[PDB]
Amino acid sequence: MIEPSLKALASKYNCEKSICRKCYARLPPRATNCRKRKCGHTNQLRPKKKLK
Amino acid sequence: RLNEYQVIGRNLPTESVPEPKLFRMRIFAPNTVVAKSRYWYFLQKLHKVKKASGEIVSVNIISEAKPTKVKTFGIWLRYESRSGIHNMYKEYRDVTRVGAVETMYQDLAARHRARFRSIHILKVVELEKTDDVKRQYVKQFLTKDLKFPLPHRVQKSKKLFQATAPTTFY
Amino acid sequence: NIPLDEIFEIARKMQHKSFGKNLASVSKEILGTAQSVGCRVDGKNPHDIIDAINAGEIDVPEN
Amino acid sequence: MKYIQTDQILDIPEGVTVDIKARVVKVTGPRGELTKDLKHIDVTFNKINNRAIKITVHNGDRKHVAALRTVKSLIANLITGVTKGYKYKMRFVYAHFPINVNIIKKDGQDYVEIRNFLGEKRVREVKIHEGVTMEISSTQKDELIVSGNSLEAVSQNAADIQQICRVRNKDIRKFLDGIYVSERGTIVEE
Amino acid sequence: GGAREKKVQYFSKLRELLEEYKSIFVVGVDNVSSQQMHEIRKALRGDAVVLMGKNTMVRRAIRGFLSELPEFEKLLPFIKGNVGFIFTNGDLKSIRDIVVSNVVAAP
RNA sequence: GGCCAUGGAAGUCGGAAUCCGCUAAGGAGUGUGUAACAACUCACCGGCCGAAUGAACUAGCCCUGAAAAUGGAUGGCGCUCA
Ligand SMILES: [Mg+2]
Ligand SMILES: [Mg+2]
Ligand SMILES: [Mg+2]
Ligand SMILES: [Mg+2]
Ligand SMILES: [Mg+2]
Ligand SMILES: [Mg+2]
Ligand SMILES: [Mg+2]
Ligand SMILES: [Mg+2]
Ligand SMILES: [Mg+2]
Ligand SMILES: [Mg+2]
Ligand SMILES: [Mg+2]
Ligand SMILES: [Zn+2]
Repeated sequence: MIEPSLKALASKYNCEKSICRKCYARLPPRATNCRKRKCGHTNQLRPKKKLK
Repeated sequence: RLNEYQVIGRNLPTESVPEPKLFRMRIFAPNTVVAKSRYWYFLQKLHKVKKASGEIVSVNIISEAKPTKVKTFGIWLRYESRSGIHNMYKEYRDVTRVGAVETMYQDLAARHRARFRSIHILKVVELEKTDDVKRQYVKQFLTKDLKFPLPHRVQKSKKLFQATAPTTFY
Repeated sequence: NIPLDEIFEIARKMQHKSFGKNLASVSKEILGTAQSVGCRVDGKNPHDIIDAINAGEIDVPEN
Repeated sequence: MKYIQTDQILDIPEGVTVDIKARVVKVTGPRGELTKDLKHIDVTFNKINNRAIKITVHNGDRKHVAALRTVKSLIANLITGVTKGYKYKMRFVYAHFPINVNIIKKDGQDYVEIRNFLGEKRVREVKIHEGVTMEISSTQKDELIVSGNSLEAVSQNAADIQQICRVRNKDIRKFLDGIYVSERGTIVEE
Repeated sequence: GGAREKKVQYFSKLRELLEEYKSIFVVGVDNVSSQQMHEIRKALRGDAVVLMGKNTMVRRAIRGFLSELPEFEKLLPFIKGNVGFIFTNGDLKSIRDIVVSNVVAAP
């Protein structure tokens, strides 16, 4: 088991991201556009879904 | 290569109206044949007159008042794009009113693909006050004590081959 | 339906609540919080008969 | 728009001597010297005084102006690397399998050796970059201290260690195991 | 439009309380909670009024109006940082008994 | 610890509500965290620096949209302040 202090540190790299809706890119949460050229730097983003 | 012309015309006098009002336009044209043509183009955009029913009264070149005084010009435009019709305002630095309009025509061709046929010049005004300058790309030349180098000078050679290593100082 | 002239009593029995301006502000706290229930508050819902004396309707400047 | 001129001001602390010649910056401080070649950028330098340096771009477009404050920030990072140092602290994050981390030396090279990561029999080795110091923290359980003068080398070795510990074929939202950078600071605390 | 009206009411209630009472001294705080501030004014019903707001608005909205109430002038350079106001008039001791009363501390 | 739902839900499961009072400041709450609170984070207002900033729209070039079968055609070479 991972202590809550370390689980937030790990979630910063694994969970706290946004995902491009057309090409599936792992983006920073605050990003307004995707960094990939293949999708045309689209603004259609959505947060990475979480376990529940 | 353009000139600024004063073109004055009127409707042909009738026994009903023997002295119709005289209307003048300032036309930026390469020569007097296009200056009088452009005049009728704009009168038929505004007044009920034609070339067949009208008369050109005077065509005169308007020379720059201070052709060796550096000015900043604001030009008000109305141009047609591929999709619609737009109003625009741009600024140019030059010593003659004509040379600002020539820069304007080169400028809208390059950034908006607007041909000569697609542009109406609404107004050209010399901006007297430094507060009258709205655009940053010409306002940056109105700062105090302006200095700048010209790095990377390329010298044009008359010969194909040069026997010494190239340089770009200047 | 209340007051039943006792809505000031609920304000002066819960006298330790809203740190307002002058006692009558405490009555408004119960006025605002009881609106979340919704009953026969003089016929309708509060945030109305409240807002009557909030601007100044009849008369409760009780000392 | 071709901005006529854009400027940034470097600040040189008292004990530091920046030294620039043909876009080759050599920064000297109490902690040592760092050098960097900037021949891929068109910038010019003026020494305002011994404590300030002007960095100028003449008639630069949007991207070429954008490349000016990055030059400033890189030289400032060089300055603070030779006057304060850099220190990255990494925490070992595991749910079940303890991560066995040793600082080994093979073939005359320093390596960081990660074992038992998620129970794997595989032994992970990360080369330690030159100018980078590794230490196993005594004051903290499961902590690695990466320190050095150059921020670029320190952060890239730390990233190497973090990247070699990526989880495959699992739900990484659930399998949060790995080695992660927990603190980015300086050798000299401020 | 709303902000300039709320600015107008602020300077209105600033000069309403200025003439009604008088004389004020240094009144600065930090790390003070919202419930922390509700405690002082709970007991300071009418003897004192907790005038509150900010800095930059207070300075200029009074400095320009140094015509109907000049006197202050050089009094403005005092207003620095997190500073409120306790509009009252009593005595150097009679206000610190009722005001300094509540303290919240931390290590 | 608002009401009702709820084993429990106190802002952060779900429904009528969406108010009031102090405030310059604060939502019956934007999140993480709890069985639940607590906790911190935000909404908005403060202090600080001090001269600019945000939003919507238009159309130029470029990019995404743009998948077919022998190897191959702005005519070829090649060309990037052309
Ligand atoms: Mg008409
Ligand atoms: Mg131009
Ligand atoms: Mg030109
Ligand atoms: Mg141009
Ligand atoms: Mg046309
Ligand atoms: Mg030659
Ligand atoms: Mg699987
Ligand atoms: Mg565009
Ligand atoms: Mg693109
Ligand atoms: Mg294309
Ligand atoms: Mg050419
Ligand atoms: Zn994408």
